[PDB]
Amino acid sequence: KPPAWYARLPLPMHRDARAQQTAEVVHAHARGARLTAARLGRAQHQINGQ
Amino acid sequence: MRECISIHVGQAGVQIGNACWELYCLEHGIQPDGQMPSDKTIGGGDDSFNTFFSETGAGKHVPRAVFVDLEPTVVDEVRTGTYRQLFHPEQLITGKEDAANNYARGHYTIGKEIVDLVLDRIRKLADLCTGLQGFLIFHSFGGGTGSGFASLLMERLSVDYGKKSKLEFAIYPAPQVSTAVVEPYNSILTTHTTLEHSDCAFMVDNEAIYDICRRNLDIERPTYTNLNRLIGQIVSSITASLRFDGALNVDLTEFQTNLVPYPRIHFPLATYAPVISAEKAYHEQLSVAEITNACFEPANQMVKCDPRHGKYMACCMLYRGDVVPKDVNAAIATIKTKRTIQFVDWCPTGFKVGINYQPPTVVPGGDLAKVQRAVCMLSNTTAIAEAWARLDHKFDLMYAKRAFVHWYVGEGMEEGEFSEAREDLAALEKDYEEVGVD
Amino acid sequence: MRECISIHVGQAGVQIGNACWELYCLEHGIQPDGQMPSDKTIGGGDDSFNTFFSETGAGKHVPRAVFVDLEPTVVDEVRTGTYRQLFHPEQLITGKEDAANNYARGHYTIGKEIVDLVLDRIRKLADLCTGLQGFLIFHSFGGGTGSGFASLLMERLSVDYGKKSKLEFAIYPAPQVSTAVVEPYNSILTTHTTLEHSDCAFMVDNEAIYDICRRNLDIERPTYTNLNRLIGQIVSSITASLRFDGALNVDLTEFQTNLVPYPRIHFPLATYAPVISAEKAYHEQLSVAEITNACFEPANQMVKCDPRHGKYMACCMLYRGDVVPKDVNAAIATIKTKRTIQFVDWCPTGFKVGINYQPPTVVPGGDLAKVQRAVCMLSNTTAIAEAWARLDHKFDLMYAKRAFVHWYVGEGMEEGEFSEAREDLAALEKDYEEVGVD
Amino acid sequence: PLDKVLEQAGRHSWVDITRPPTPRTQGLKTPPPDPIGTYTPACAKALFEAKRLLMES
Amino acid sequence: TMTLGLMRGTIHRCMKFNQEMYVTRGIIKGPLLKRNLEAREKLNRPLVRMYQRHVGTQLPEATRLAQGTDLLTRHNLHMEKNLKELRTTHDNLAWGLNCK
Amino acid sequence: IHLPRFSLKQGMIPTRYVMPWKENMKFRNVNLQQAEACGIYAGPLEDSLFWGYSERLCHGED
Ligand SMILES: Nc1nc2c(ncn2[C@@H]2O[C@H](COP(=O)(O)OP(=O)(O)OP(=O)(O)O)[C@@H](O)[C@H]2O)c(=O)[nH]1
Ligand SMILES: Nc1nc2c(ncn2[C@@H]2O[C@H](COP(=O)(O)OP(=O)(O)OP(=O)(O)O)[C@@H](O)[C@H]2O)c(=O)[nH]1
Repeated sequence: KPPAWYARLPLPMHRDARAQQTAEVVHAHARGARLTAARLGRAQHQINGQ
Repeated sequence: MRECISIHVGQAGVQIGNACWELYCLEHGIQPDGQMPSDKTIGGGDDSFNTFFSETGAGKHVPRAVFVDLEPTVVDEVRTGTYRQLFHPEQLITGKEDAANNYARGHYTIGKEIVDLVLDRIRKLADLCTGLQGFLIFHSFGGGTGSGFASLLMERLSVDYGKKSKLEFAIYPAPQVSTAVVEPYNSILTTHTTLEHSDCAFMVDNEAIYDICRRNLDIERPTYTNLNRLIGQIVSSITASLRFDGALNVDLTEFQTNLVPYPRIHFPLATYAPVISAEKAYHEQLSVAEITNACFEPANQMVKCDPRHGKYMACCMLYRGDVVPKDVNAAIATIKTKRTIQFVDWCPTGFKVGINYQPPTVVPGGDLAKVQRAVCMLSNTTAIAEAWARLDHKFDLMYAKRAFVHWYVGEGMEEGEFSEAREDLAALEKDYEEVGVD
Repeated sequence: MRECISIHVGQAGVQIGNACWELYCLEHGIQPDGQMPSDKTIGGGDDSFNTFFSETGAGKHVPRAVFVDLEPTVVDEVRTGTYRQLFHPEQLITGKEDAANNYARGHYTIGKEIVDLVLDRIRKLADLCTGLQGFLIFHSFGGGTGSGFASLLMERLSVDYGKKSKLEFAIYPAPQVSTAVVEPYNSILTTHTTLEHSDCAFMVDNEAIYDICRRNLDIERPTYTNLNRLIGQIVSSITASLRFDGALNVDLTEFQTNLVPYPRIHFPLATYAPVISAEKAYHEQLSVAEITNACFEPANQMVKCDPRHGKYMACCMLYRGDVVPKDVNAAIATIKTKRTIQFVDWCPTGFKVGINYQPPTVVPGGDLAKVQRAVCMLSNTTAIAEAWARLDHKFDLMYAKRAFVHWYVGEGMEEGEFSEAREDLAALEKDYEEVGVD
Repeated sequence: PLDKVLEQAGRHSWVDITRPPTPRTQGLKTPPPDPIGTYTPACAKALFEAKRLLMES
Repeated sequence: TMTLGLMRGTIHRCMKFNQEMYVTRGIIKGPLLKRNLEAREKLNRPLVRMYQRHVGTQLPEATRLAQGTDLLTRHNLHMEKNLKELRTTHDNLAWGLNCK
Repeated sequence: IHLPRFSLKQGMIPTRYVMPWKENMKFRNVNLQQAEACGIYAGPLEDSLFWGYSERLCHGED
């Protein structure tokens, strides 16, 4: 298995690779959003509780 | 809306479409004039015909297909025939030269001046289309000429249309009959040029077609009339879900989704169970159990690939006519209880049913019986590893003795491409090996 | 009222006007006698013809044109043919000698002694007319005698009237076919004269007219009769706005204000979509979408240039027949959003639309079809630069080797103007490419 | 599923405002107060004021 | 004569070095069919915009796209320039052969 | 004087764009606040990322 994946430049199939490179960056923010949503929601919860 | 387009390349690929449109025109009341009876069904092209005929204001059903070829003989013949007034005037594109079976010749020497015109035709059809689910490409792997043009035009329509489905039917190499010496070469070229763009490919072995013919249609001298009529009925079955209604309806998108497990390997097989004649039908009975067993019979397949040598993973049953889910599911349960059938541990279930109430059709001068319950068995199985093994251990010999290559090098290609093709085939075969491993 | 005045010059440009009137008579029912039927259309001369004919008290239609030519042959033929009563006798002015393709001989030896007569004629028509929006000039850049004579005529018109626009047409130099070697010379002279006094100049080429004829009209052996019939249909379409009415109306003043963006470059190209053979139109379909696709299709344009290399500036289009704004806007939106069609950021939009209800009319015995949706397309593009790119590189060689310079100096001109002609042309190319650069 | 997300987030004693911040329960701490991330200071203030008010509660 | 035979192999390799990169242009410049393009979740994917939401900076995908297209165009130009020289040199050698 | 400055011409960018962070009406005042908080941009009262089949930089028309 001779490695060759270093830099070159031609990209015959590149659209989908970049599209999925958008996937982790779109997900991470949703994860952070659900974290902070959790903390604020529980705060509201026992606030209304008392 | 719901419509597709038909592409026919190669004088192999012409009479097949000829018989196909014969069946189509028979079934949708289409006459050799091109105009219906005095019944009111003419308009802007919005009814059952709307999927393959654009019967515009001229009242003439205009088929949504294109016939191309490189030699004028067959196309001028079908111009002299009976259906030419139906066929669109210049939807018949013809060159004046052959390709010497040379895929490289038909892809590089001559293809550079016909692809433009055919692209113009394709766009002027797709614009009047509205839904454009897909194309139906008919070429031949062992094509005397239909190799290089099929490859190149398929590539270019891929790079201009990036999402829609592609259905490609081919005649496979005959494993024990060679009517063309460089056929394995053309086959390997087509494979490693098309797999990365081809969407859904079906093969078929005409030797096994004839074997079926003289097994149960008990004629010792069948002909291309018969050989084309059978596959025409097959395609009628596959587009029945669009033509008529049913309890449940399936589409080519569902076909590709649930029929291909992984990328790359996308080569299923077909079978028509009720291939039976007038007298056997007339004094023998029909029902779900025997039609199912007949379609899963190990020998009635049109490709030499013994299931016991292979292994199954996917099955699409298509029942056309009157039929009931009760015995449908009962019979599929019986087949699962059968132990000879082998479904890999990957798939506990791989079965998709599709029901149409409308029964299929006979044709005047037909060779078929009067069918009521019909089934397409469309299955994907691992049984085609031997198919590529036989052709690779054929091809390696001719390359190690480098016979006939002077023709190709003279027309203007080179050999590193053959090297890449050979290693690609090796990779595919080993992939078959690991997927066979459970 | 909404009238113009026409001038034809050259045994190049006289038969084209002949065909023009052969077309223009029917749609007013102008019998070759020249007199209207028992229908009460005659009077002071007020009806649709009022823009071309002065049907004055004699009850006869008199065209508002003048034919100026230097050789009695063809003019005497046509005035001895059938339409002699229809034409005004001394509106036909004829000399006895030629310029033998020499611009300068015809511009200095013969021009001085017929210009008085022709100016007298144009004044005597200008007095009797009332509005006189403009003129219809026909000559040829390959002018064997029309070229220099018409250049001088156009100079005198520019200096006598300065209060209206002028329309110039030209059967253009064939880029790779050359019937004359004096062609580069007289073409360069006529161009670098016209550019600064030609108001709106149009070019067409006849090789591509042949190509159209045997691509879609399919006629393998046409003639000038067919070629000029096509050109006459074109000009009839462009002036149908003046001729009849419609939902919205357009005028040549709007043509100028909406086609030319800036000074100089005012050289669009025309195209006509629905040219087709009888049976083709008979059993195929026509509508706005496909006719627009065909009109923008690169190869239908009768001047050899590649829009794919080019980039568009503006686009006027005239729809003649029966049409509605809904389909209009839908189709034009799709074409705007098309990808291959490159539009410059300096134009957000570039589309000037025209609708008129009167279908075009075919000449009896004609060759086109009975169309109900005609369209003429007038586009400005950067694709025109190729012609000059070829012409300059022909001229520099043949003029640095300076053959025929003896011929030209033998009557009084020499190479000064030959230098400034190529230099004005060079200014032309540089400005074209500069404005093409965004 | 808020309930399952918060429990599988690691830290069990979320402080819940009321409950004392158990020094070892804090595992995954929030990203820093920044205007672009999911930790804008508008909530950073609010959690504090709510916490102290609930302290007097 | 032997060199003339040598030439054609490089000719074939170089000529093949153009078709696939035109293909690459086509496959990086979308379909040139807006009308069916959206089935691949048109660039600005609904999920992507709804991600944007509050926005605060966006995707660099257009920048990388233009970068790749530009590189493809540059190498296109270089290869075409060398190509145009090739045939003229070849046929001058051929005419020399004929004279000899 | 400032002038507009876009990128080159493409075929994949749509003619229009919305900017939901400036097109949401309910959370308007709060997002106005964090606009300055991040210090990214308000600038002209009128801009669009996708004017027509092309795009420009973050700094709106300046
Ligand atoms: N599709 C189709 N194939 C056929 C038919 N009859 C025979 N064949 C097989 O199809 C193959 C035809 O390939 P070719 O003869 O090369 O056809 P081609 O490449 O289009 O060009 P030609 O050689 O000029 O005909 C043969 O090997 C036959 O075995 C038929 O009627 N229809
Ligand atoms: N305008 C026009 N041009 C034509 C026609 N037919 C051919 N042509 C081309 O137009 C050119 C005619 O120009 P010239 O030959 O210089 O005509 P001229 O200047 O009036 O004088 P001559 O030298 O006697 O013909 C020819 O080269 C033809 O190629 C036609 O019917 N109308």
